[PDB]
Amino acid sequence: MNDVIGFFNEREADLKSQYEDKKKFVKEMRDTPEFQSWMREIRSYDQDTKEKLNKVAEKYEEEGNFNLSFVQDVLDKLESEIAMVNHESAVTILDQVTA
Amino acid sequence: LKDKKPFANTKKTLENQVEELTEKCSLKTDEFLKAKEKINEIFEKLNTI
Amino acid sequence: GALNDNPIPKSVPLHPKSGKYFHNLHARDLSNIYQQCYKQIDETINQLVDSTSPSTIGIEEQVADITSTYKLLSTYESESNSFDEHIKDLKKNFKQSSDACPQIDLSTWDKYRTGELTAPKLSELYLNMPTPEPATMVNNTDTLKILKVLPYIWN
Repeated sequence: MNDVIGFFNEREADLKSQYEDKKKFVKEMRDTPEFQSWMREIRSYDQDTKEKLNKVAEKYEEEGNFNLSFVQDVLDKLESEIAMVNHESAVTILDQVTA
Repeated sequence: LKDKKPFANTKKTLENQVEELTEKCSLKTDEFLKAKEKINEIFEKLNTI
Repeated sequence: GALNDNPIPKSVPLHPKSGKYFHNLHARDLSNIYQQCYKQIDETINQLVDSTSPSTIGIEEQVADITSTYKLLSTYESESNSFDEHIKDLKKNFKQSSDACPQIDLSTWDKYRTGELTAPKLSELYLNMPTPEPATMVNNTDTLKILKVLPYIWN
């Protein structure tokens, strides 16, 4: 029984170490600063904006698109199409032309 | 750990069993030694003969 | 079955710490006491010859009673001898069976306490140990020869 109690104490020291470490990890995750920032951004949208973003969230996650990879790739694609294709003078000169 | 609590309790029980059985062995040894003493007294009586 | 919520197992194999304790487990050598007895009885025989008046009869009952006494004493010695032999054989068998049984850890603690693992129990085996019998009754001393023949020699 002496040996048995020693072994039990060792095994439960290991289990307590693991459980405490992961409980601390969860406490870090509850609430993680990234988690808090993402929640703040999510709740920062207005009514219609948050509704539309939630609908697009459903769309992307149905496609699996809702990830940093796809979102960032779309960002970079639009950035490449905008910066390379450099964009009242036109409208006013057109009006002068027409008159 | 809840299990370990009964482990400690019945470990104390085991130690008590050890102590009691050792004491019983000692007492039976004492009684047997007293029987031996009686046998030695009878030895001495025989020499008187 | 009522499992052991009492973690003390019903039976456990030989723990080495008590393996040492088990080495000290033995019947005490009482043969010295028996030799003292046998010497005293031989002296009793010699003095019984020395004192008893050859003209007086009535020693047959003395010799018969001491004959029965010495047979009883030799029987006791033999019982102790067979007890020691049974202790030796029991110890050998218990060690072999216990070592054949898994040693004790927390897992085997639960198995042994719940009856999943069963090992020889020296208390149980000692109960199952053969009862001390007269093993080589010490009758070969000159003591029983005279205690047997002396009634007739007195006649």
